[PDB]
Amino acid sequence: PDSWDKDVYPEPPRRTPAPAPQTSLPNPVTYLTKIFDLLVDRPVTLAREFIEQQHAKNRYYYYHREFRRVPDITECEEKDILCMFEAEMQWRRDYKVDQEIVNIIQERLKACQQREGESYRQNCAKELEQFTQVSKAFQDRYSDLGAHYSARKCLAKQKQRMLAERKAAKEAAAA
Amino acid sequence: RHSIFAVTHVLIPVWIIHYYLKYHVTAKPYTVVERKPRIFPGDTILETGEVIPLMKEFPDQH
Amino acid sequence: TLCLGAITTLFTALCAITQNDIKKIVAFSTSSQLGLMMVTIGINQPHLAFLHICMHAFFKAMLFMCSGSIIHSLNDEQDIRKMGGLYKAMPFTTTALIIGSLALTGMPYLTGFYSKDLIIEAVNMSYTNAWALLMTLIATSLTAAYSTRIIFFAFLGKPRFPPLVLINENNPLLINSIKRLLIGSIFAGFIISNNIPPMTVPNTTMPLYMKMTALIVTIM
Amino acid sequence: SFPKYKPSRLATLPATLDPAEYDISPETRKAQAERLAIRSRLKREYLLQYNDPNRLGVIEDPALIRWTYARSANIYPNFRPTPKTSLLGALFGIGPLFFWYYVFKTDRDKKEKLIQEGKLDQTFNISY
Amino acid sequence: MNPFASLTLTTLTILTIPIMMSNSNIYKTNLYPNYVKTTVSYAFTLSLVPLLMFMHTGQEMIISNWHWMTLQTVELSLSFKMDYFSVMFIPVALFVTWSIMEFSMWYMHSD
Amino acid sequence: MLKIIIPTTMLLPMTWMSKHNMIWINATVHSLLISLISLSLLNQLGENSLNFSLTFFSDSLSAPLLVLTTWLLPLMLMASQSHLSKETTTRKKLYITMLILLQLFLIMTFTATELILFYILFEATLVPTLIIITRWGNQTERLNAGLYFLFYTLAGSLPLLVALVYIQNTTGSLNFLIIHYWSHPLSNSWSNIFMWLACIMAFMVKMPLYGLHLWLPKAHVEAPIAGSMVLAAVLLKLGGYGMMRITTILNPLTNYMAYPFLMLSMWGMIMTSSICLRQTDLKSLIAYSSVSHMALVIVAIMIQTPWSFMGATALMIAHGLTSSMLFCLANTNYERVHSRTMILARGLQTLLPLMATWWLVASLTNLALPPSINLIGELFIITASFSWSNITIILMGMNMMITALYSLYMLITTQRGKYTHHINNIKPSFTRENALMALHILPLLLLTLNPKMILGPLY
Amino acid sequence: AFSAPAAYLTHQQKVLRLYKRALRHLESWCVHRDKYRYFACLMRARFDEHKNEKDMVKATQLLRQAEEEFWYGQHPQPYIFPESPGGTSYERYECYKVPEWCLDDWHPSEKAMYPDYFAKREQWKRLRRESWEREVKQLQEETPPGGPRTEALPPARKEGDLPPLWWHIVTRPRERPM
Amino acid sequence: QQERDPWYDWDHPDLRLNWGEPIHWDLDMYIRNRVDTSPTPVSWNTMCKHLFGFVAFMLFMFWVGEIYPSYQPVGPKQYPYNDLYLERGGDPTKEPEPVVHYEI
Amino acid sequence: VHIEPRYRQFPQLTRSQLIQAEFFSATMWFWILWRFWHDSDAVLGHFPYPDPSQWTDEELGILPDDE
Amino acid sequence: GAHLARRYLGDASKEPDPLRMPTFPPDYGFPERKEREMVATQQEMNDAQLMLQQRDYCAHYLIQLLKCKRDSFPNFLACKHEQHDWDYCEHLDYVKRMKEFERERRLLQRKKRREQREAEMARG
Amino acid sequence: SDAPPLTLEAIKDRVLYVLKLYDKIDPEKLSVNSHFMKDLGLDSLDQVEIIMAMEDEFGFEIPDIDAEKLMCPQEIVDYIADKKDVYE
Ligand SMILES: CCCCCCCCCCCCCCCCC[C@@H](O)O[C@H](CO[C@H](O)CCCCCCCCCCCCCCC)COP(=O)(O)OCC[N+](C)(C)C
Ligand SMILES: CCCCCCCC/C=C/CCCCCCCC(=O)OC[C@H](COP(=O)(O)OCCN)OC(=O)CCCCCCC/C=C/CCCCCCCC
Ligand SMILES: CCCCCCCCCCCC(=O)SCCNC(=O)CCNC(=O)[C@H](O)C(C)(C)COP(=O)(O)O
Repeated sequence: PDSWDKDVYPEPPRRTPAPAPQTSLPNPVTYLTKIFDLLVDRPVTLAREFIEQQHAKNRYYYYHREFRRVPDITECEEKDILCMFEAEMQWRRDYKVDQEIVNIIQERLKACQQREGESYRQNCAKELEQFTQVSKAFQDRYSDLGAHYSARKCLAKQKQRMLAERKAAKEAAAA
Repeated sequence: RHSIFAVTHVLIPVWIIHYYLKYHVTAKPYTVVERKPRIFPGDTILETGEVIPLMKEFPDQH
Repeated sequence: TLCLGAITTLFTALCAITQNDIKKIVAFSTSSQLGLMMVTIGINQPHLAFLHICMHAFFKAMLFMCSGSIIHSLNDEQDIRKMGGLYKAMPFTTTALIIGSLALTGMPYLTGFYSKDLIIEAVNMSYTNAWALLMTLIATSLTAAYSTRIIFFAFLGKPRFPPLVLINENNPLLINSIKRLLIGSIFAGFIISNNIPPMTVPNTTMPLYMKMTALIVTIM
Repeated sequence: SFPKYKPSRLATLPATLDPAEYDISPETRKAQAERLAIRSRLKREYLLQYNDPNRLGVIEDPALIRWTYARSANIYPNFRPTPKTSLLGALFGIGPLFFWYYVFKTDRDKKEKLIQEGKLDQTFNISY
Repeated sequence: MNPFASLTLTTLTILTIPIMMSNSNIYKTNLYPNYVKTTVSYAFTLSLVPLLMFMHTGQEMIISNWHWMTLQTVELSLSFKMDYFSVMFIPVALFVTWSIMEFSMWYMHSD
Repeated sequence: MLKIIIPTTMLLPMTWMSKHNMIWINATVHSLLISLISLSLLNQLGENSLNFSLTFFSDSLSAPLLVLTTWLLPLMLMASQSHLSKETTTRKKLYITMLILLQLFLIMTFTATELILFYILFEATLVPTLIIITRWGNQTERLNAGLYFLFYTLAGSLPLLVALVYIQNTTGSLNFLIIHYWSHPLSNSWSNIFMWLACIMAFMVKMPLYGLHLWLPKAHVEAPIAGSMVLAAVLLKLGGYGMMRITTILNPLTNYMAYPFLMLSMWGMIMTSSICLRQTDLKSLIAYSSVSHMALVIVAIMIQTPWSFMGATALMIAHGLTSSMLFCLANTNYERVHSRTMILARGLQTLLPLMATWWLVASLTNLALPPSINLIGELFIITASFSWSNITIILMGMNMMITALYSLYMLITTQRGKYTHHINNIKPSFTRENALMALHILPLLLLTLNPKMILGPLY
Repeated sequence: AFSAPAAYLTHQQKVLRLYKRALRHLESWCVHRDKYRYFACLMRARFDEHKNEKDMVKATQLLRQAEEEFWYGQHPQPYIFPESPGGTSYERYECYKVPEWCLDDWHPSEKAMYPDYFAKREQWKRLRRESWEREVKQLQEETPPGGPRTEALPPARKEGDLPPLWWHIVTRPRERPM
Repeated sequence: QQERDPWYDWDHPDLRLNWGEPIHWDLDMYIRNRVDTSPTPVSWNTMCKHLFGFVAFMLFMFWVGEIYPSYQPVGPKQYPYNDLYLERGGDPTKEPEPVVHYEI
Repeated sequence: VHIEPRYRQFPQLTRSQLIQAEFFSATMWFWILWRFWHDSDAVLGHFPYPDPSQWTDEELGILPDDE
Repeated sequence: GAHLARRYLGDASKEPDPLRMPTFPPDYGFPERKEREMVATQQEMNDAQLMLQQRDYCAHYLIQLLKCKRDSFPNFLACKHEQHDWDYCEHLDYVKRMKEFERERRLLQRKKRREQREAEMARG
Repeated sequence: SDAPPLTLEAIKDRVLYVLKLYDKIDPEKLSVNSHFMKDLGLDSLDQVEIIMAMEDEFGFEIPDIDAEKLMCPQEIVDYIADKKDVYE
């Protein structure tokens, strides 16, 4: 349905075969499907119609909260407590957003493996690559910070990583 | 009184579960995932109408 | 997994053939069947293992109900040394237990045949441990051994129970339950096997002697 | 004639196989009579209170109180530092700690050394 | 809406009704064993239908209906797998349980 | 948050001005009301804590502890009124006053913004507990227990105070927010090592750590029922809360100073689980259970991972509820038979079936049956330890076995078998006791339904 | 179970118990009835062969040898009656046994049902209360000054006396209580 | 406590104790829900020897059978598309060396 | 259905139980015989097992001990 | 099986190794060999979702059997001819595998004997 | 249902029945008050065999200490009544 964006959660175009009977015997699956429809799906549909009609007479809205961007921990002085507080809050919100991104990618992977059936090892290769990339980025960002993590510790980790890669690049250049 | 058992123990729970799955569980993506149906040669797709070609002229080892 | 299954099934089958409590014999039979299931898993045949689970449920449960009927008949007595000639005193119980023992021993075209026979043929044609194969064969012989023990001591011969005869099985609930499980243990193998899609690659070419291996060892 | 049965700590000797019971003396009979008399006196003392209509509550058992007190509060006063006591205490209270410390320190040093070299296969290891 | 999922969930959900009725005026009578046996037989007959659907088509589903809690990057949800193994073992187990309960209605009468 | 503090200081004169036969009713009703008011603190943010004023703040770690304290006070009141019937009015009012003061001290302790004020309240909690144990306990051992309760704490906590003031002479502040924002690494020196020890040993003793735990069985056995409830449920969690707060300034020293404490915690977990198998006292079994669970929490706090912190919070809450319930269950039998020996009263399921059900549920929750929050905490700590080292799963696994054994052992020893013939004063269970067990157990499953309320700030 | 034990067992008692155990284990070995009868007659012959030995030393030696033989040749899984201490129903119904004093704690509404039963219970309680002191005095007189030497109890002797310590034996719950 | 006579009228039938008699130091270890020391038909260290011999023999024989496996006289299974290279993991931009099976 | 104890005589048997037992034994034997008649291959095997010794070298393509 | 006794008691040098086989080039003894062909394309076999182990050279008969089973659902005894055909194709595959094993054994023994004879001749 | 409510008359009938099938005892000479030692001229082993026959007849085991004291059929009937809580 339109409840969620179909680009964030993509699906195949749902090809299904037409029913080709080959026996003069009746198909009890179809008969039970008709019984279930007539006995379950209609009263449920009517109750839903009533509930939606009641809801339409009282329509109100809730809004998504927008946060502006404040200076990061890099642009913070040593003891400027207020700027550090704002940067730390911004960092925590970004961390939560990144966690949710990884969760979305994992949902994509899980749904695909089940949907594919017996060809998941070949069919699901695209999902697996995306998860590997995002997992690598997340691990480079936030892993090994431990409890009592902060923006300063993430900044220190990033500085150490860039120092190491700069040294490696300079040593490879002289080769 | 005779067949009230099938109403208060089968029909009501299935109504509630059908409501909950159709309008609440389905409302979120990737909550009910079914594996794709098997496609065999000689089949016709319901939506697109495309027909699947036959299978490469069997050697017919009769 | 294969080695653990083989040792389990052999040891439990060997312990079963000397037990005098009927419930203990059926318990050791259950443990041996679980070991056979583990062996089937060990040779990369999980679908056969699941099919055997589904097959064995029927006749194991019905065998336990038959034993319980005998126990409740003879004043909560479980020792087979004190249960005598019940072939004629308990005709329906005798019929049900005979059918269940036949199904357990892989009698052809019954419920337990369609899983156990395939399991034996699958372990015969696999790159597997030779000791495990030998133990599986000895265990499937001991299965028939302990089923014979149960039938011989419980339903044949002369009475050995106390003289105050309280034998009575004419109760609709017991008869109906055992009859349901009996119809199942006769036809469920054919019904289920013919109605599932082929999830395994079959063994089509086998030496004639190896094909009857399970039947041969069961008869021996 | 027949194979002998030798008892163990967890499989004791049967009463009918005990040599000390087949060679009896009158002093053994006197000891048995005294034991039976003591047991009968205790049984009568218990039964007098057990059958008393006016008794409401729990009949105190001095044996149970003695057992619990011996197991709990009488241990330290009767403790002496001996070479056996000291050796057993040091072993059973120190050896496990250092053994596990060595094990975990070695495991963690190997893991860290592998991590520094960049070969641990930490892919998808997001949660820690 | 594809009655497979609804029937599979109903089979599991209707077995819990006597548990909730255990504090009602049916646990204190002598009709409770019959009530439980009838409930389990009805559950078996209901579960016989998804098995037929799988046998005809091969339908397999997973249903993640309730989201229990989510960790930093691990999400825990109440999910049921209704593949071949489940839809084949459930009817057999229900059938055997029905027969055993009817047998117990005679075996444990004096309890 | 004075909206919670002031009503307790109003409970004080209300109890001291109530009628002679309405003290229990008034105290219970108003403590339940205060608990309901405190329930509002669970609405926590995801980034920072609720900074009410310059002196008080509430985090997602301390809010469940406050809620548990406020919920425990009425339970203590309900459990105490049975054995306090013969006491005079003034002494009953004094007992209720001691409980009220303990609750007020804990409430301020869990929300103090500065380390010195937290220390002052954390040490002020000693006096009511000591008075209760040494005055209203039953046997002569209580006095010794009181001494073991007191000095064991102080010998570990007095050095911490020195460390605290020293920190304020170096960093210039002891407020937790400034301390967290202005944290700096601790170098590798003997001075820093001893500062680490001074900051850690107090909370290590309060848990208690294995080898420093000898005061706990004495204090928890010799104290009255409400004393035991408050000692096991909340007072053991002060050490965990304090260690969680203080470990922010001890890195990266902890990375190698956690070794002996970790080894002690794991091996003592095994040792106390093994001790529980051979115990002739029913209260000592629950006390040693508490030691094992707190050892688990110590391991979790020491390895310093978000998963371990979440598991530690969940296990703290769950163990508080579980141990309080078990202590009440033991106290009912003690009130019936006036003896704590476990093999004395047997086969109680025949005489008290609903109490048998309560015993069964409490024992099942003790051995971490899924999906209870006990298991959630234990499993999170187990996974964190496995990430720390793959071999830990051995020791934890052993504990996961032994625990279950002794748990069921206790049950089978008391509820199953045949009744003791000569014990004929076992009356049917009162409504008060059944209500007490129900109010202990229902919140456990309710929190199972919503487990994110007790998983701490790392959630 | 009902009889008071003695200080020791006599040689005849030991021989009789050995005979019973040997016969039971032989029946365990010989499943069928005719075989059991044949070998039971053989065992009886073996037992009464040395029936007339006047030397007690050799009699105890034969008893020792027979005990050793029985232990070697015993059945590892002998037949046990269902309610015997090793049987499959030994303590099955102990959970259904409730002491009578429990009825003292019933609610008055519960006691409103079964009025005649509780009237009879009151009569039995009054009988116990009146007979207690006479039972106590009888126990004191009969017992030797040096305490009792056996677990046996004297019966009633006077006009309307009752056997001392009778209440808990007579008012046993039942063998099949519920 | 299992070794005690079950036919005596004990004061505590379950524990097989009498009121007033001394209690063993390790009674809770011997409550007969626990460690039993009753005599066995076959002596100790003879059951130990048989059980250890059985386990050791089975382990050695399983090892031997692993080194001496059983198989049918057949070749390996043949799969059409380069041993199903694309099916077991994909990697379609690698040009894997061709595997060809011939008639026989 | 009321059946009284017998004390050293054969128990009283109702016709229904014997009828049921005989019917079910007969139907088991009928099913076995019918399935063996119609599904014999599942017991005796379906395809012949070839003997590798009777395969010529022309089809096996082994050189005549020269090249 | 007898081959097991031949390898494990007799001369294993001339006995085939199931793990390492074939050790000879496929066109060694044969002048020309026809490349074994397939009737089911990868795409059709993917849409059918057979299994990873059922995708052998006899997959087409399995695909037709499955299609008939789906078409003839209520009559579960009508899918006999195609099941027989799939069984026959599997039997042919097994016979080919037996032929490969026999080929390898004969080639190994002939090659080793011929090399031994050549060495003996050169050593004379 | 379960076993019928065993009565004293039935127990006496069964005891006398099993006794009258023993070859070493004359049927007519036997009374319910006959002594096994004095009246009947049997030894201890015969008493043991009779006790085992009683156990096999009634399906429960009589402890030896209680078994030795029984000497007449009335004592056996009383013992079985007390063990089985038969009052009528
Ligand atoms: C019942 C349980 C009570 C609770 C127990 C609490 C546990 C407290 C133990 C403290 C943990 C460690 C303390 C110090 C850290 C390292 C210990 C030492 O073994 O490490 C070596 C230390 O080397 C030697 O051990 C020298 C120290 C020897 C003196 C210490 C006494 C050890 C004897 C044991 C006494 C028991 C203490 C507890 C008494 C109750 C490392 O060598 P080095 O690199 O150079 O020192 C590092 C510090 N630098 C960087 C500043 C230089
Ligand atoms: C992984 C770490 C732990 C591994 C386990 C190591 C051994 C654990 C030992 C547990 C000691 C617990 C002591 C207290 C337990 C409670 C007392 C108790 O159980 O009583 C014994 C009770 C009574 O005996 P019965 O025969 O039933 O007699 C009844 C008739 N009279 O019986 C028992 O429960 C004994 C159980 C102890 C089993 C210990 C040995 C098991 C060893 C298994 C190792 C094999 C591993 C298998 C590997 C599989 C392949 C992957
Ligand atoms: C199945 C495997 C187990 C079988 C092994 C057991 C076989 C053992 C066989 C050998 C046992 C004997 O002969 S041991 C023979 C012991 N010899 C004596 O006792 C001589 C003195 N006589 C008496 O004591 C009494 O007359 C008495 C005999 C008791 C009669 O008692 P009553 O007349 O007053 O009833």
